[PDB]
Amino acid sequence: MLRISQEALTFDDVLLIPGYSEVLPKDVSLKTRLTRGIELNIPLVSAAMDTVTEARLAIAMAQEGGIGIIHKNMGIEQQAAEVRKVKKHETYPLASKDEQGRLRVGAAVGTGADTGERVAALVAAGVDVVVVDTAHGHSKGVIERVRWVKQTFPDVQVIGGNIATAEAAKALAEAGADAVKVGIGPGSICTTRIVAGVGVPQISAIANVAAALEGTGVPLIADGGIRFSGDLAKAMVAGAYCVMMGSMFAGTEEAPGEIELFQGRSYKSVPYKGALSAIVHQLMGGLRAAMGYTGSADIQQMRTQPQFVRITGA
Amino acid sequence: MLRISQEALTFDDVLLIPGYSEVLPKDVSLKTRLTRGIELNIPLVSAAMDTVTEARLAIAMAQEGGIGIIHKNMGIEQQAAEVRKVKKHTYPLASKDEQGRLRVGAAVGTGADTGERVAALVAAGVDVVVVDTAHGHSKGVIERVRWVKQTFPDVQVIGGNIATAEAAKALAEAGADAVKVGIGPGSICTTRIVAGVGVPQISAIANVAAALEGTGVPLIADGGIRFSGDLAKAMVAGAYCVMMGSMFAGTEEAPGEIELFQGRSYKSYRVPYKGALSAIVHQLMGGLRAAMGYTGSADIQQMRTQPQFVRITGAG
Amino acid sequence: MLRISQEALTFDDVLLIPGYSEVLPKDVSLKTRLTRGIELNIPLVSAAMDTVTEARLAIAMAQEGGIGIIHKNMGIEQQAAEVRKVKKHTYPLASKDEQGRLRVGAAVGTGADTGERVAALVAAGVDVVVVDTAHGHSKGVIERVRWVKQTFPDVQVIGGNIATAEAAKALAEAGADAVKVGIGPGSICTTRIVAGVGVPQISAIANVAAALEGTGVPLIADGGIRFSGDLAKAMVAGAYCVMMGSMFAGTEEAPGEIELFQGRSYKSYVPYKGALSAIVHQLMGGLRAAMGYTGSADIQQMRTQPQFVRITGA
Amino acid sequence: MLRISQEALTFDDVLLIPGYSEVLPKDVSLKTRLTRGIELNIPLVSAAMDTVTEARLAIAMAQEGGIGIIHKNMGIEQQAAEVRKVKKHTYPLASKDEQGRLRVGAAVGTGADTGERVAALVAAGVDVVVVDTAHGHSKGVIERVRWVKQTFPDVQVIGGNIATAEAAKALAEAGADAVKVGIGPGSICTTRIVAGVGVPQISAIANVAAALEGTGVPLIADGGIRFSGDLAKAMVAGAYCVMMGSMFAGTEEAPGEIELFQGRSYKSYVPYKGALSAIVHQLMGGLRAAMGYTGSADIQQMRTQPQFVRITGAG
Repeated sequence: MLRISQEALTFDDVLLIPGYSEVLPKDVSLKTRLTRGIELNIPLVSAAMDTVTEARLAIAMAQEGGIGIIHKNMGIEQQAAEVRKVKKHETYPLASKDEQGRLRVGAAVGTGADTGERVAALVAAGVDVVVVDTAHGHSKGVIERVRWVKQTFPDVQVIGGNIATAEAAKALAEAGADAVKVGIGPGSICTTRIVAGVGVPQISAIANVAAALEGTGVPLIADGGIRFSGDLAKAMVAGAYCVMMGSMFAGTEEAPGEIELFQGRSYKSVPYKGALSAIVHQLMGGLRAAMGYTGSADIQQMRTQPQFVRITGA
Repeated sequence: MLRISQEALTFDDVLLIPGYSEVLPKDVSLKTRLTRGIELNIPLVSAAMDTVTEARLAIAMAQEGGIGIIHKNMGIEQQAAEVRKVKKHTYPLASKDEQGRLRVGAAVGTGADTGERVAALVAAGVDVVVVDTAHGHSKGVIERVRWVKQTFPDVQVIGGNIATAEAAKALAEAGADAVKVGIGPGSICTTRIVAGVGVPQISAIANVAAALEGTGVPLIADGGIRFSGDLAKAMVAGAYCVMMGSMFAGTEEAPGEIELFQGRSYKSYRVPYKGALSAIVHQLMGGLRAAMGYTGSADIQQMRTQPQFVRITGAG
Repeated sequence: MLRISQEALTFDDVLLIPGYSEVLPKDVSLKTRLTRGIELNIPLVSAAMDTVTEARLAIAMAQEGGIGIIHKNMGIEQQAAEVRKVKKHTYPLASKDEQGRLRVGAAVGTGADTGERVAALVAAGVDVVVVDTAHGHSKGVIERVRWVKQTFPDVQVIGGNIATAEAAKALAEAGADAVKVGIGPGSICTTRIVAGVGVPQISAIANVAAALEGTGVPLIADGGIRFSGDLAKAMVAGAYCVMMGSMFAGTEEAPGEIELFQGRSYKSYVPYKGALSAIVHQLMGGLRAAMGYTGSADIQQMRTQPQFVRITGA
Repeated sequence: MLRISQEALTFDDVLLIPGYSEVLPKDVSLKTRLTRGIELNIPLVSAAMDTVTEARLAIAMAQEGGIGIIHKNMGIEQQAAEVRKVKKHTYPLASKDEQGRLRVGAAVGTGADTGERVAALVAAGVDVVVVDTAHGHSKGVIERVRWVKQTFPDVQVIGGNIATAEAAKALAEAGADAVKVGIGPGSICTTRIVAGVGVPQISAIANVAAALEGTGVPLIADGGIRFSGDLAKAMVAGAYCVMMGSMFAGTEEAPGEIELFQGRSYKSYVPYKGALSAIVHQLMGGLRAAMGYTGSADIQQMRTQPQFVRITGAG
């Protein structure tokens, strides 16, 4: 009577099958949704990590057609100030903008004592989306905080996470979440897996959440386990609306830290990776190629039509 | 055709699925049972190995809220003397008997002088006798367990090692107050290489747990635990507690004396020096509490019976 | 739910089961077809790669009883001139047309000047035109295959690359005289890492073979072949023949000139591998041994009768 | 339509499950059969390889209670002379014929002079002729087995190598007194790499054992055995005994002479491995331990009663 719910698959267990194709990679549409109310021109979000997203990188992400979530490892007023820098910034045709033409930005909040105050300062600063973001989103604290943000600040979008199950997705949707963020123990050597023994392989987690939210209009953001552009394509076909990147964007020019030379190589103080735009271009190129192979003219087709093969270790 | 009973899974084949949670890691209850009659405040037991448990480490384990099993690689009177040091020795979780003395166990085999060893250990005040061999599903172990229960009814008796439902029932029938689970648990064990014998530990624990459900007989998971994550998995598979061996070897409290070699610290009697036992216990507990937080388990009973696993591939 | 088409197997997932045998390896027949109209005495084709097939290696492949496909990384007139060298050039197995000239093929893409390239190749006497791209299940390739068949009915045309039953039928319906099978066939392929796309080659071959059964259209297995054992497995999975690339690069006949570097021999424009005939002899030896083990007297039996066991990682 | 017959398992895919035990490892019986007519006191046979079995090692194997198969990479008279040395040669388990002489086998192929070789070996007193090729499920091996059985009805004959139920039945039908199982049994073997051919050895043994059940024809597991644990697994899958090759190469008794090279010992014509008896003792110890764990009092019980679990890579 070992209680095994299912066999769960990760990115390396699957490959996308080619299908009949008419639309070239350069001509497919990458338009998607972050939340019920926020559209993005490319399906990429930068993580709320202190080595990844502050105002500078959030601006660059919005300009590329994605969005940045400003991290919460700073004071309330400091975080609000970062949001303000993004909202007040003055050739980028794909730029993610609100109704006033200002760049979009998100900000992360936890569930600790001063969260209510943090949310109010972020909303007053013009934040587009508040991400109620903890290790365990299927919990009383996160569900209640999501509900509170939705009831107190009905004009801001709210994202809840992190989750990995159909049941958690429904609980957050029911609490009023405008999107959910998917990813608990998504990588092989994650702390969560080693220390706690907890996780769900990310391809199955995405598919389980996608099936649970089908017909609700609530997007899901895949957060974790993405190493190559090929994994971005697989995440979308599994049902993600977009994908959150973390350490992949750390060390870029726009990310926090200053450049440092050490033993004939460049680092930030993590290798120095140059302009964010070059990494985004490569990730997009790979997604466009995959859409070319699967014959998917747009994101809606990519999420719903192509098939996987499951493969062995060999 | 080929007689395959089942596919058997080990710790790395599975992960725990998060569930709805209301209780914080710091507030979950870790209380459990070692045996029908012995409660522990944390689910950890130190192994009866000569590099792990003598009086000193057994005292520290009892103080932490677990228990130590004193090894039998010593004379009868020496082993009895080790038990006495524990029984005659602030720590609010301390494992104590009805007289307020620290709890301790002691291992015995099935060889010629076992009866005499058991009598000296019982006279020394031992709380539990572990009838401990490579193969507990055998006439010798089953008979010795029965003998200890009948001769010394005030002492708790643990039988092992086993890996099957049928072995668990035979030991429960013989009067065992708990069973110890682990035969060829883990990849490069001698038992697997030399004899070709073993059962992956997650399946072994689940098979024994299902066999003993409703009997009140605890099962102790012994072997294959490398990280705190494995401790959580062992509990959800059905273990009541977990026995650690080489993980505690090299701690200050373990046998051996500290030795410096090429700028590093070791214990000497090969093993790295690991500092205070309390730091390792704190890490292991932290991990279990985090897992109970993720699965939404408020106590050990919920952790053992409610959460689910997902099975993963090599790529995971 | 997660849209999985199947579990797909590669060469290392399977082994051939021995069967009752009466015919010695040296006596089995290796005769097969490249296309509806072209027979080969051995089931080997050299890839249209610039480090593999120009006139010199194409001549040697034909002489061995196989065929070479001249690469297209050169001007139209240059490629035509390479075909002419082959057509105008003791070898009892030699692959020859009705006029007694050595057979040769030539690759073309789907870009602006393909029509002009095809016409020059056909005028040069090419036996088969390979319409060869990363994604054969596409409007561009299907239309180009149809165009070659309609405009030049007397030349054989091969379409590819494909990995599915549906793609095989689309190319057969467009008039292809054979199809070429292989998309993301190897472990560390760019297609898999960058795009997340591929089908393990044993399953791709079987799926295409089953789709084309009774049509008279051959399939050529292209990719993932490292040892002679893989050649035998490809044939039992349903391939009519197998295309080799980098395995033939560095042979005396392949492009490049020999170069000495740090006490070893290389080719330059890759280890020096000696005469093509020695590699062909090894590959054939292995296929003959496999036919001996399976009891297959000829290629038709090898493709249809023997069985595999599936094996684990261990 | 990929023609997959089954998933096939090797030694590392499985482990033996402990069962109720009453008999100690030192007290279990290891007696088994090589063929319909030849009993052995331990289930071990040395392979017909030129780095493994000539007269010297064959004598040592018989003395241990097993048997050696003398290799055929030598002239007919030379092979006959090796058999004679064994037949004309403190060891209570020794494998002996009715005349009290040590048992020995000898390998033959299917080439031009096989009939003459078999006759010389039989006249030299060989106990069993092993008709031994890469592919036993073939016209040549089946016919040769039948010929040996018809021409020399008083000698035992073994046919191989095979890996399927159907091949086992064809050899049993031809009159084989035992079959030898193993085609592409190891991971990096030539047959797999060059030809793409093989059957993982645990499945091959079980498939052959099921096909021969009730015929009285033994099966010998040949290949893929690296540890004593694999010997136990081979028996529980249905083998009657196990043939060892390179594991015995480099022993004192095996062919070659000892050579010192860079402070280590090798044999020269491979590490030097000391006395054969030490390796046999270790292999037997492991089998006895496994019989202790499974509760099997003898070989018949070990082959028919214990169960496996199947395990993953992580296990």
